[PDB]
Amino acid sequence: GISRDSRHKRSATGAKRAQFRKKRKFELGRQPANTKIGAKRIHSVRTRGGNKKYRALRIETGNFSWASEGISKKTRIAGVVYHPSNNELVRTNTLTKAAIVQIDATPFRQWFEAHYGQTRAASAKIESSVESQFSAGRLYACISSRPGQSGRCDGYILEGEELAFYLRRL
Amino acid sequence: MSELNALLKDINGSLTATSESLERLSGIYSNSPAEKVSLLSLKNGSMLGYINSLLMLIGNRLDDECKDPSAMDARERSIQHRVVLERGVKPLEKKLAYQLDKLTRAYVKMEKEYK
Amino acid sequence: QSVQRDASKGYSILQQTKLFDNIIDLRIKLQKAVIAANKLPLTTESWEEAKMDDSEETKRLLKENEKLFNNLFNRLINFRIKFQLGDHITQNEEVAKHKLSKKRSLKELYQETNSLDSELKEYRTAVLNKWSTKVSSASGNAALSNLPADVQVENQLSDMSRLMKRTKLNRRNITPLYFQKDCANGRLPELITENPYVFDDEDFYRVLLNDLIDKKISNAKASKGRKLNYSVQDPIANYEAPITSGYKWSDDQIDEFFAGLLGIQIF
Amino acid sequence: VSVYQVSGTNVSRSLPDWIAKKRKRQLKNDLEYQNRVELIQDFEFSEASNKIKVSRDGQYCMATGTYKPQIHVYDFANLSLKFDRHTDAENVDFTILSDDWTKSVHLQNDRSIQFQNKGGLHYTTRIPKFGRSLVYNKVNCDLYVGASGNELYRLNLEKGRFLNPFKLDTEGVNHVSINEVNGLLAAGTETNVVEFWDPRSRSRVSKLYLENNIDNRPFQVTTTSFRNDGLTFACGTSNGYSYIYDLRTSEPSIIKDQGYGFDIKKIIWLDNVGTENKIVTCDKRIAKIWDRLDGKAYASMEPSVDINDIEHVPGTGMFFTANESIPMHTYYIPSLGPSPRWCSFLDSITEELEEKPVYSNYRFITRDDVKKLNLTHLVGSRVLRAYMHGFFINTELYDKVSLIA
Amino acid sequence: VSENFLEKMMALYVSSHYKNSPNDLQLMSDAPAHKLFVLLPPIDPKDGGRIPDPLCVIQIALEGEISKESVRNSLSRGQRAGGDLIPWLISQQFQDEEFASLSGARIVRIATNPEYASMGYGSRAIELLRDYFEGKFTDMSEDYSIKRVSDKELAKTNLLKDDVKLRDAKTLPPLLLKLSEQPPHYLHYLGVSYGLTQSLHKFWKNNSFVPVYLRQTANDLTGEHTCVMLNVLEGRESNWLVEFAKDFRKRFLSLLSYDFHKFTAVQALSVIESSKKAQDLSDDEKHDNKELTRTHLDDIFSPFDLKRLDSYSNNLLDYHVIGDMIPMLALLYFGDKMGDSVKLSSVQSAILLAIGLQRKNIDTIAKELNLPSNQTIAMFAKIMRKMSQYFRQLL
Repeated sequence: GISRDSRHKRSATGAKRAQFRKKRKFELGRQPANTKIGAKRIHSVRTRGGNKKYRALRIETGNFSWASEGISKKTRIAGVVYHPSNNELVRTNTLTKAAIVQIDATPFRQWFEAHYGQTRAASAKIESSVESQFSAGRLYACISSRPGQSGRCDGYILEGEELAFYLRRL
Repeated sequence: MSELNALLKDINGSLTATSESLERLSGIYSNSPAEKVSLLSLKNGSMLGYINSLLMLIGNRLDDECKDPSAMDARERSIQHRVVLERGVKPLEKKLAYQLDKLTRAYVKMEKEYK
Repeated sequence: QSVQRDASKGYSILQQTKLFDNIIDLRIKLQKAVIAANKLPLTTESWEEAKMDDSEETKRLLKENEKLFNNLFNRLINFRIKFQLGDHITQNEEVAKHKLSKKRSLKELYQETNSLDSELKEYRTAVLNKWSTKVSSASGNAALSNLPADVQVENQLSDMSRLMKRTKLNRRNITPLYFQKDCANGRLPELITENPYVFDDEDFYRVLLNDLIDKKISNAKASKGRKLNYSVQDPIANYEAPITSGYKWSDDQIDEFFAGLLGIQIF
Repeated sequence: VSVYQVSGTNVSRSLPDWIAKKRKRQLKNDLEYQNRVELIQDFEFSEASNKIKVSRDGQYCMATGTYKPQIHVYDFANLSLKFDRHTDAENVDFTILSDDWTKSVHLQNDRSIQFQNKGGLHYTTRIPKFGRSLVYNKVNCDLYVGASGNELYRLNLEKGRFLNPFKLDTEGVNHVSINEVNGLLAAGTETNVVEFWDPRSRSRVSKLYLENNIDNRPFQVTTTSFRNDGLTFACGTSNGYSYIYDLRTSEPSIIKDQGYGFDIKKIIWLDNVGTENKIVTCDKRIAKIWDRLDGKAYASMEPSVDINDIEHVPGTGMFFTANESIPMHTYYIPSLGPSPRWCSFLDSITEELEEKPVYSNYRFITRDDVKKLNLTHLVGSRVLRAYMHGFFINTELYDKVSLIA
Repeated sequence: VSENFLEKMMALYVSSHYKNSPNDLQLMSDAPAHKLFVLLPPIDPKDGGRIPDPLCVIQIALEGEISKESVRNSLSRGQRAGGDLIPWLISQQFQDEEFASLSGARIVRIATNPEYASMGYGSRAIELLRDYFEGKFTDMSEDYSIKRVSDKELAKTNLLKDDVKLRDAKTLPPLLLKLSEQPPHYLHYLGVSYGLTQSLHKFWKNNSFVPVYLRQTANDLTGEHTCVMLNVLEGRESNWLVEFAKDFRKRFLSLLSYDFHKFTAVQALSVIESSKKAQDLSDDEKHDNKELTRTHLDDIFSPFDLKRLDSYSNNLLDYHVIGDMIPMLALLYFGDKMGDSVKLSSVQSAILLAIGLQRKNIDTIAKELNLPSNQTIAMFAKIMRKMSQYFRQLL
């Protein structure tokens, strides 16, 4: 039923074009994948060609990357906090790309103690806000993957002016 | 720091707290023609006697000389007020509880309407 | 007028609860003092043995302890005198005002406690017998004619010895300072677990706290359709038909309930 | 009281269902597979269900799914899937206008309302702002749709036109419900208030401020329902507390705690079945049946997966619970009433049912709350009993302690 | 004013009754045992004392305190004295002398505004009325007799000059009295006499009354059976009610076949529950139901009968083969001899009661309960299976 054909729209002049032809299979769309936090739950989608797309209907874990330190760890996703496109995705805790989520900081905390031996010092120094978040127990991260296409919720921890701007918006 | 020093200090602060709360208690009473219920009033008058007996027992406990250490006089008075609350006043309140609650319920409703 | 009288009594009843609840708060604060008091040294020698540990510091605290206690036990008597006066418990207005005006020593204050107790003792006999009569007649016990409260109070009071032993019970297992030393030296004649010198009113204390806690609980732009368009829509026109019978309740009854929603001498 | 689960997932909570299908080909040999019994064939969405309701006839059951967003319409007479129709988005709510399955209204998650006849989608209309609930007043032929905005939008199917919206003091409408005998349209806003509206007139009959003495955390109403008698009323708070208000007086008759701190997703007034004084409260994890007058729990139905919505087949013991799992669970409480007509021989086979059996009785407290309440000293005492990451306590003791704090 | 109020009372009073007679007015006015109670809405202070319409009116008749010698002497003569209905009936049916000596008040009539029926006002009035006699409405603030015409005044008045006037208002007491002002009479029980209907029985069952008697002969005018229901106030002896409630329960179970076969299965069941609630009122364990003994079982049922029972549970028999045993099984279960081991749902209890005691055919139950015959038999077999298992356990 969903279609991407541009024939139905009005012409640039504003004329109402007539229905040229029936809907074709090569111009289809599929229903959105409202990823919500919960037990992992994905089903494959057989797309054009032999390719396959994974639909992340539900997901609770993701690989998140600390870019400044250039490390990546698998962490649980606590909950959505702020989403730029629409707010009501925040209310229902829906996951999509560019959504800001709160992730458990425990693996990063353990790794940091392992690598730096601190709860040498100048390198260990990190932004004040990130240390405050570590104290809190949850880290603000931005999802970089597209859960409705690849079935993953990979992303990275907010840092610097990213963190400043999003904290202001919060 | 001697064990007695800790006890004196613990008594010292506890007594000081007793002073502030009593001063607040006196002020609230002074703020409070509305007719005061006799039985419930006696309950308060009875209990203030009980607290008075407790303090005068403590005073005997504070006294270094300790002439009457078992503190029969303070202990007897504490019994006197205790029995009145437990055995005399308390059964009457339960038998009067329903009408007391109803009367109080009437006021809070009216005060809401005025507000 | 009658509603106003009921309201005023309802008002008056409340402060008695609030005033009582405050007195509970007074007892709660004093609970630490009573526990510390029972632990204190029991004899002059133990008190002397206690003082030597920190002579200067103990001397300072003992002086401070005397002052605040005397100021307190002064203050309680003043409030008690005022309370018994305002509630008409004491009828001699002039004497009460004189007592408030004059400062009192410890012995004089001890004397006043006896006078206040005696005034209360007479008041209890009148009030308890008064209310016992009211309740029994209300219950029909007068029509029936369970002992009167004033008589009940005396019977328990006559049984002082059992009340004597209940307090001596050391439920808390409090051990006074240098208690073992005084026992070894035969300085504690009464003893020569129930300890006469230790006072335990925790059972009464626990009942009061339970009563306080329970009372609290009982009291407790147009694009995308973002602008509304009221123009008729043919596909949904006449999608369904109304029921002519109407709501189950009559229109009158419905109106009355909505109005009330969420709130000769005849009388 | 005995509770029998007729249809549902039988695996443990930790082990997810899709593995069960993978194991199932390995478990074809086991006698349990041959002996396992399901009433309605294909009584399952691909990944999960959202909302399930039974038609007035009692002949048809309707549901909505996660992916692809589908609308199954089960026929009881044939114990089968009569038809499944796809949609363009997920469903937040729907109501079956006609007595049968024939005619229905769906509020999707894209601010759209869809009208579906037998053949298929009939017409689509889009309300000005996002919708959250839906109700139909049959007498006036008006469709009332809750909205994230202050306006409570009103749509008239008979005249086929939006009429003037009802303005509400606060912005947000989580649920709407209509008193059948009266017609009061109780709107449950995000703040602790329910705005009761006369439908015939356009007025605010009153507003009811909910109060929770135990907790100071602000809470949101999530569900409202009226009893068929017409005078009693219900509410569900975001803190997990359900209330029963008698409309004539503002004070709450009872404040029962489910205890898990999870919102109250639906409330069903079990008047018809028998022993009318029973009310069902549903949470994310547990649903409990308790008497409306005394507050004593009767029986509780705990599935091993989150409950999205529950519904009661009228005049029977069957309980349909829409879950977040592939099968849609069915519950039969024999004590309440007889089994439905279409499950004639369900009674005979009662023994082979699982007969699933503390947890519904007590309240659940997390570790953090224990520190907040300074109940740490009781850790390890008989007062507090453990299960997953929190301890259980008696509801009265919790209310005793929380007030103290 | 009193005339205006009197009419409003009679309007509410007469409205409930099908065909009232004028004589009851005299009974209300003259009879010393009768007192009138009125439930009034909240009075607005702004009304200036305007009489509010009565929402519920209760007429109670005080009864009891009969001398034991009078009870024994008149019972031997079989003569009923005028008044004191409930004491006389209960004494006759139970042959107990103690109850007649007890004091009670009978609720002769209760009426509520028909438009406001079912709104819960009826349950409020009884609740307040019950609390009144228990003694809860005690006065909180620290006479109503009228001076009678003296013989001297009567002697000094001449027939021609006699000035017949309404009594002066100052002498008269107030028309409506707060409950606190006038003390209640000491009472042991409150009683009701009414024709058995489902709406009424539910109303009284909710108000903590207990059934003690049911008249076998249906009333000719109404077709209903008169029932006597009693309640014991707090702080009074309760054993006698418990003994009556049990014994009446035993009468009902056997009597269901003779004349109460017309009663619906649900209605008959509810009466049992109300009586059983009386047992719950007795916290004492002195009077408790006895579990059936092994010897008692053998007397009732032979070994072949038990084997016949078990085979049906295994579905190796036809239903007709166990038709003979259903009534005895019904008596044992509803008598509570079987104990906590066997419990049944509301529907199953209704089914067993019908075949067992009503002696109704299986198809008749299917229609009354709106179930198919197949399910009714299937549910019944489950009841038997529970019963067979218990006998196995006891053996």
